[PDB]
Amino acid sequence: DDRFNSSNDERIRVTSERVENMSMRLEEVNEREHSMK
Amino acid sequence: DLAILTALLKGANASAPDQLSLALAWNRVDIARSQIFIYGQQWPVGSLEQAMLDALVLDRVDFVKLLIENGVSMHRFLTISRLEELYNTRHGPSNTLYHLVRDVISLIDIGLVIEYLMGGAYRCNYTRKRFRTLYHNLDPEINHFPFPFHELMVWAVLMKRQKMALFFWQHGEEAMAKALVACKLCKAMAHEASEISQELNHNSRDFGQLAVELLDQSYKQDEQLAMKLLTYELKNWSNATCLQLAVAAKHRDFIAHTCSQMLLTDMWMGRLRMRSGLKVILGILLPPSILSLEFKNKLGRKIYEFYNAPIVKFWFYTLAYIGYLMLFNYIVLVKMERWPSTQEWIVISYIFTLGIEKMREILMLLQKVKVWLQEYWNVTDLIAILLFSVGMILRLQDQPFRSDGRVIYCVNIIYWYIRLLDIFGVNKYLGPYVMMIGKMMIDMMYFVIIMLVVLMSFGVARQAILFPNEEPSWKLAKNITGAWIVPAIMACYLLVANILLVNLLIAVFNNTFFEVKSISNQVWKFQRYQLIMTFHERPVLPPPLIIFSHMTMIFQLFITDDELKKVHDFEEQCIEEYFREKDDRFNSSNDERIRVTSERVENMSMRLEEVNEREHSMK
Amino acid sequence: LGRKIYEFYNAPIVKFWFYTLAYIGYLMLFNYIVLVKMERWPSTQEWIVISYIFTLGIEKMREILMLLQKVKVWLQEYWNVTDLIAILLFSVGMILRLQDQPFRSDGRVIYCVNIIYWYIRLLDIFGVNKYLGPYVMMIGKMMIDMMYFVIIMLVVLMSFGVARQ
Ligand SMILES: Cc1ncsc1COc1ccc2c(c1)N(C(=O)N[C@@]1(CO)CCCNC1)CCO2
Ligand SMILES: Cc1ncsc1COc1ccc2c(c1)N(C(=O)N[C@@]1(CO)CCCNC1)CCO2
Repeated sequence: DDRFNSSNDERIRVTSERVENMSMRLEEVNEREHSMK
Repeated sequence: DLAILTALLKGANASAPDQLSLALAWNRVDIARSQIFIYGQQWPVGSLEQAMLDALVLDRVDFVKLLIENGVSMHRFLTISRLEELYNTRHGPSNTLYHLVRDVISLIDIGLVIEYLMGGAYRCNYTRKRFRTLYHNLDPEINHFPFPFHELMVWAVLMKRQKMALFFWQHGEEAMAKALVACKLCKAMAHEASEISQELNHNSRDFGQLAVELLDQSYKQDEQLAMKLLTYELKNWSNATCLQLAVAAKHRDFIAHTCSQMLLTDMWMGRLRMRSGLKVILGILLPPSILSLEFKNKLGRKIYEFYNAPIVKFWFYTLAYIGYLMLFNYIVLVKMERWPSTQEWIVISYIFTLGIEKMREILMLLQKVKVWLQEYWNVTDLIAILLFSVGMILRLQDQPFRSDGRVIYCVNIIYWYIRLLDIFGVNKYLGPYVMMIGKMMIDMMYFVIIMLVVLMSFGVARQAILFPNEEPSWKLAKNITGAWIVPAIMACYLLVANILLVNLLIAVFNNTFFEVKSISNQVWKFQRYQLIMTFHERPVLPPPLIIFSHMTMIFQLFITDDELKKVHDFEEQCIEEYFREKDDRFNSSNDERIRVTSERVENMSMRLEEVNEREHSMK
Repeated sequence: LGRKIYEFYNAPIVKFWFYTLAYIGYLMLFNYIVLVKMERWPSTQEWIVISYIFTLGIEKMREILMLLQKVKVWLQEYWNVTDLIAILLFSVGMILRLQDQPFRSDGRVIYCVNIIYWYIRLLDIFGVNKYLGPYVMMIGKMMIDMMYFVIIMLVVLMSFGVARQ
């Protein structure tokens, strides 16, 4: 398991969906900030 | 969350040297780096020294790194007594020291162990007369080593603490001497423990790879100073030069580097600049014509230098052999009168002189004879002179014996011819090929065994059917009813002689070339050094005239201090550059640029959701 | 001591070097009972060479004992089969040795033809060495291809020979 989860082939695939999740949360934070403004 | 858990125990009291001792005990260097070594900490005298001692005895890398980074100077720390305490500890992981002590604890005994491990005429600094009389007790600077990193390097290698060895190598002066001495000691302890071994072979391969790289950088930066580093005589490591320590550790890669081959070629040409064969043979064959060539610069003497160029000795020491193989042939294909003719007295004599030089080389006892008999050509030479000798004293009898005399000479001429090979070895193309012929022979012997088995079987069957009544006879030994089986089982023999194994031999001498071609290219570039250091030692005169030089015996790069400091700086720039360049080549690769940005991504995501809940509360 | 030795005899490397010196003896005497005259009855070295084949037979069967399943497992590999043929033909020759001349000359025949196999077994003993064994196995594998190209060369050779003759 330690030889598996240190390889590049998982370190890319998890961080891709982490990136898209943070982008959608960022735009929801954007519309909340404009409503509070 | 273990750091504040340990900080609870660090906050339990205030004895800061005991706190540093406890931090060394739990073996967590980040805690001492964060909390202990801060501004305004009080320190008594002797606490840092005892802390350094307790850190060195227990295999602590980062603690010794941080204590050296915080005031501890090794030029004021280490004395002879505390180093003796380091060699007499009891906390070692795994050591083979006491076995070497019982095979050869006082430091003079340690120096005897080191001299036994390296071998040769290596005279270590512990066994000098300047260190031995100072050891009688057990200025203020009489127990301090001026170059203490060499002793720390030796203590790191001998007790097998590898990460400490790699740490101690990269500081101080004279890194390549320490690297080659480490490679020699690792290979010696590996062979001695075989006589752990895989670990020591790996460590020898490690220092060995590292030393070669520093040369690669030191050649990649400059050349004229680069040559100086290899040549200078160390005044510390037993009067050796780095190239001799490279060959004496049998490291085939260091000599294989281009700078070593260029230095050997500049040794080979000697005192000339003509960059050869027709000119150097015309120089011998026309002795007044030598003046037209171009010398170096730092008559009546312009010549004596020419005779000492080892390429000259070579072309005037192979013209003497060409003479010997032409006269010896003419003393065999011709009539032999009752006493020996002139060319026989000359051919007998050349073997005579060759014998006295060959023994004199050994003189310059059983260890010397074993080192001389380590390789094969001296052995074959010893047999050859001996049988051109039995034949020599059998020459001087009557006919029954004389005819026998022809025998030995007849059989003895094969070896001198088959030596020519060696002379042909020098050329930059025939030498690798000759080495290959040597390696292929083993396989020739094994398939000779298999072909002998099958040949003897079919021969015994064929000869046993076709001769039924043959009483026991020595005649049978000299050779050693339904005949129609004899043709068929003859033909199948050819079907398993000239079809199956010959084509097996061709298959096994075709898929073995791709490794032996890579091996021989290394072995030739290594063994040029033995040739070049061989002929400085053989006189100028030919072997049928060497009696003058032998009876005259029977009759009865040094550098200064400022260029030395330049050398120590040239090395310093290179060592730091290698580490920096290694780090810049590491941190630019993809395999770190992905792994750091993954955890950067997850950290920003968690901070983003905390910012999200804060923004909704503020809304 | 007094027993320090009996262990030595049970080390299997010992059995090996005292079970291949017995074979070296067998292939030297059998050669000397073929390249020499044969008197009307068998000589001493023939009684010893006949006997070694005799004992080898009883151990080989005893190994099988220790029924058709056992014989099939024993005949799973080839060297027992080749061994079974060899003892059998050094046998037909054994009972054809004991007749008159017309037959005696025939007797020489079988022994003459039978000596090839014992020599070609040596190979196996050579198999133990850590270099000759892989090579012997290779010789065994290459043979198939030898047989196929023997077939092709036989076709072409027979054609040109029939035309020329
Ligand atoms: C030299 C010498 N000694 C006695 S008679 C005589 C002259 O015969 C020649 C002529 C040309 C040569 C050599 C010998 N070679 C040679 O001597 N190689 C060494 C060095 O002695 C190194 C290791 C292999 N053997 C010894 C190699 C080929 O070039
Ligand atoms: C042993 C033995 N039996 C009857 S006469 C006799 C002594 O002859 C030798 C001498 C040296 C040997 C062998 C036999 N070998 C051998 O027996 N191999 C085995 C085991 O029996 C395994 C599979 C291949 N064949 C059988 C192989 C090579 O070493």
